[PDB]
Amino acid sequence: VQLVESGGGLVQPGGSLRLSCAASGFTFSRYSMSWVRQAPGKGLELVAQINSVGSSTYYPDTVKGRFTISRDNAKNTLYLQMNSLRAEDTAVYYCASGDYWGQGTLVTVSSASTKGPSVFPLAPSSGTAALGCLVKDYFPEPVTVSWNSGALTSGVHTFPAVLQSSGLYSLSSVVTVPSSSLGTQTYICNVNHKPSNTKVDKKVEP
Amino acid sequence: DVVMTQSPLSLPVTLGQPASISCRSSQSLIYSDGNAYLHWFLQKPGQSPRLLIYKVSNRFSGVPDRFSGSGSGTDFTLKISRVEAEDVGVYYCSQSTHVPWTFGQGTKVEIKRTVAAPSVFIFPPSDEQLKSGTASVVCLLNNFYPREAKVQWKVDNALQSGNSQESVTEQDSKDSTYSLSSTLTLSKADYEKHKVYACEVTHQGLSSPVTKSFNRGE
Amino acid sequence: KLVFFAEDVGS
Repeated sequence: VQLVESGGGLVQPGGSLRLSCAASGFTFSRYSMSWVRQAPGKGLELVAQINSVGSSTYYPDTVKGRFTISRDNAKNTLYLQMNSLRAEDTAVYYCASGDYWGQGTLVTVSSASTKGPSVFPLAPSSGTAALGCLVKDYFPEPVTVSWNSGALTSGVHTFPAVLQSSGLYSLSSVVTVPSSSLGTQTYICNVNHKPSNTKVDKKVEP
Repeated sequence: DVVMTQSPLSLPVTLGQPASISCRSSQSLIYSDGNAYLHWFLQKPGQSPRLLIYKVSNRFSGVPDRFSGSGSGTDFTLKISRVEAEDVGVYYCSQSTHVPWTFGQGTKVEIKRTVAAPSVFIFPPSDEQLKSGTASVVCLLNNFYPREAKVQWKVDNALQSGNSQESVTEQDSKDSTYSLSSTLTLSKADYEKHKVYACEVTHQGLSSPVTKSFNRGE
Repeated sequence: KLVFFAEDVGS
C-alpha cells in the first residue's frame, strides 16, 4: 500500500494550490479518504474528509469555503484544491486512508522569494574532534545535509532550521571524528536545497 | 465535535519500564457493527504517523507485541510492556466513528536515562563569511542529558543578549542524548572591534560551568 | 488494508 503526494510547495499569500495523491495497492474506490495537516512542531489537524464514492464532504471552519476535497475512483487519485491561502495554512499535508499515511507534501504560504543558502565550514581546532558546516540564509525549507556522499553517518547531528530576523533560514550540521583520522581523511558535506535548485559540496579542512 | 483528551502530554520513562497513555472520549464510540473505532498512532521525528492499534485492542501489521490497548465507552488506555529506545515519538489517539475523524493533543514519550555531561566546542567564523560583512560564532554542546542547558555568550567578558539563536536535536534513538547548537550573529565591523569570544555552559552533569574561548586573530 | 472509517462498513 502506497500514498504519493504532489503539487506541494512555496505559494504567495492569497494564492492557490492543488494537491494530488497516487493511491496504490488496495482498492481505493471502497474506502473514505482524508487530508490531515501539521504546522511546525504542532499536532494532527484534519483538513478535509471524503467518503468512498464522493457524495459526502466535511471541512472544519478553518478551511471551509476555501478548500475542496475530490476523488477519481477510476484513476485512483485524491485531490485537495486549496484557495485563499494564509500563513496559518503553512503545514505538511498528508493524504491518509487512516491505517496508511503518505510521505506528506510541505506547503509554505509566504510572499518571500526563493533563496539558496551560503555554505560555511565549521573548521576543527585543538581523542575526539568536532567539525561541521553552517547552512545560512535560505528560503524556504527544507535543506538536506549528508557527509562524504552518505558514507559518513556515525556521530552526525543535523540541527533543525531556525528562522532568522531577516526572514531567512539557517542551520548547522556537525560530525564527531577521531583526531587521528584528520590528517588522512578528507571531510566534505553535501548540502541540497531542492526549492531553489542549489547544490553545494563544502570541504571542511583545519 | 468528538474531543479526545490525552494524559500525560509529556511522558519521561526509564528503559525497559512500562508506560500508560490515557484517552478520554467526549461521547460513545461504539458503532452499529459493534466495533468502537478508536485507534493509536505513533509519529517519530521527521516521519509520517504510523498506526499501532486500530480497534481498541488490535495491533497493526509489523507492530510489536509490547504495545497494547484497552478501554470501553469514553475511557481508553495505551500500554507499553517495556520502553525501548526506538519508542521515542509523539503518540496520538483518534476517533473514526463519527465525521469528522478527530485526534488527541499528543503524548511525547521521553527516555529517562543516566546524567551525561555535554562535550563543549567553539567554532570561529570562516574567513569567507567575513568577506560578505557578517560573522557567525557557533557553539556546540554534544551528547548530553537532561535536555535543559544554559548557554551564555561573552565578548571581552561582556554578556550578550538578543544576538544569538539556539537549536536542539530530538532525543536520540541509540544513546538517548541531546545535542545543542547556539549561533552568535555579529556584523564584520562589530566582530573586528573585539578580542575575546567565549561561550559559558551550565549543565546538571557539570560540577562547575564549562567555558570555551578563542581570540580573534589566530 | 482495513475499514478504518465507520462510514465504509456499509461498503
